[PDB]
Amino acid sequence: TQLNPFVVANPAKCIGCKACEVACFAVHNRNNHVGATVGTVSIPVIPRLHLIKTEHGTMPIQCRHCEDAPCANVCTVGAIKREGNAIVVDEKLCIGCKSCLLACPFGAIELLPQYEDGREVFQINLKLVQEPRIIAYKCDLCNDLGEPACVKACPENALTLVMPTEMKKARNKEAALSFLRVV
Amino acid sequence: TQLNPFVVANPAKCIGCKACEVACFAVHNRNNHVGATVGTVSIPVIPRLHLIKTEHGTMPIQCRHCEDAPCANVCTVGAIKREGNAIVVDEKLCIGCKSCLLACPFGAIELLPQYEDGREVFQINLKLVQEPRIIAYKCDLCNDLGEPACVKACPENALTLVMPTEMKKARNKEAALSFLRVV
Ligand code: SF4
Ligand code: SF4
Ligand code: SF4
Ligand code: SF4
Ligand code: SF4
Ligand code: SF4
Ligand code: SF4
Ligand code: SF4
Repeated sequence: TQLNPFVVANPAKCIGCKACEVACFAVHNRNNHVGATVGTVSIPVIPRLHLIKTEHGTMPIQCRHCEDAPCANVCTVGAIKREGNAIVVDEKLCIGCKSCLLACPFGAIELLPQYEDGREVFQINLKLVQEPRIIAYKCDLCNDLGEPACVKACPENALTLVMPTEMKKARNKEAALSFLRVV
Repeated sequence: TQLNPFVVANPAKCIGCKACEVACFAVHNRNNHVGATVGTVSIPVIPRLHLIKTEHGTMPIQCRHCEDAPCANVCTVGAIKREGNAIVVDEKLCIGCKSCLLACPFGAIELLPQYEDGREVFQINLKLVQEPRIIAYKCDLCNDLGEPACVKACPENALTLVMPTEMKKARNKEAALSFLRVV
């Protein structure tokens, strides 16, 4: 078992241009007839990270991939699993219980209607107009796909994928060098 | 333990040609790519003795290498130490605490930026640009190298390296011969 890497923003180099959300929506919805052209998208837009603005600038936030994740523990059905290096949600066993929305201190999980093959997904017996199935969305760290598209789509290069082992060693070395040069 | 030598000028045979400082600068900075040729000097020039000119002529002044040296005593960090026969500053531990400039009454210590391997030496955390490291420069009587270079470069042969023991004996013998020939 190894530390889960995660993606973190940077308030000094973010402008709220929303160029990281659309790349996420394009890359994580390849099965809904998208061809890197605006106009072929016959579905509503669903990103995985979220951009929010305060008086101290604008920043996006997303799942930090906690090891002892509250969302994994609270989920009774077992949709949330640690399949790969990052914690991922399964869209087959989700039942729509809002417990995840209580579990996450950061609120990186959203509940949105599911869209497959360019058309709205419907359930069997509900209410008379039918109701669409609701699915939890969160960042998968693009394990099935290649490199993350939230990074490399930033004009100012703000979002960074960090391994929490290298920063610790680098900061330790910097602190040791700073203290050794004076004494 | 014996008296330390110190170079002294001679105002009768000094002109103000500044050809004794250049030799010192060229002999101390062998690690900054100097080849006894103007053009290979890629660093600003820093001598150790300073020429001063007033109404009654001109002369150079430098460190007299005091025994109970005020500069060594006031230095809290411990940069200035009597390592050899002469008194020498240490470039590793100096922090630029300017108390030396309040200690020496002659003023043979000057604070100037350091230059190592032909480039300016910067610090770790200061100001947004960096700032150069400042070191105290003073005469070290060429202890690491051979005989003094300010002498053997003076065209008029004004600078002399005096040992304060032989000079006293010479003056005593001169006075004794002058007085004993008359009684
Ligand atoms: S919303 Fe889905 S993943 Fe979250 S607890 Fe309910 S079933 Fe599990
Ligand atoms: S959804 Fe929230 S609680 Fe769950 S792993 Fe991500 S950041 Fe942690
Ligand atoms: S890693 Fe993939 S799913 Fe996660 S925020 Fe980036 S683009 Fe979206
Ligand atoms: S693409 Fe970069 S600069 Fe633009 S909103 Fe996203 S993180 Fe901020
Ligand atoms: S300037 Fe350097 S040599 Fe002078 S007292 Fe301070 S540390 Fe010592
Ligand atoms: S720097 Fe000044 S006080 Fe210190 S030894 Fe030289 S002459 Fe004396
Ligand atoms: S004795 Fe040596 S170090 Fe001192 S001023 Fe002369 S050349 Fe420079
Ligand atoms: S080289 Fe001799 S004459 Fe020329 S400035 Fe120096 S001490 Fe005076």
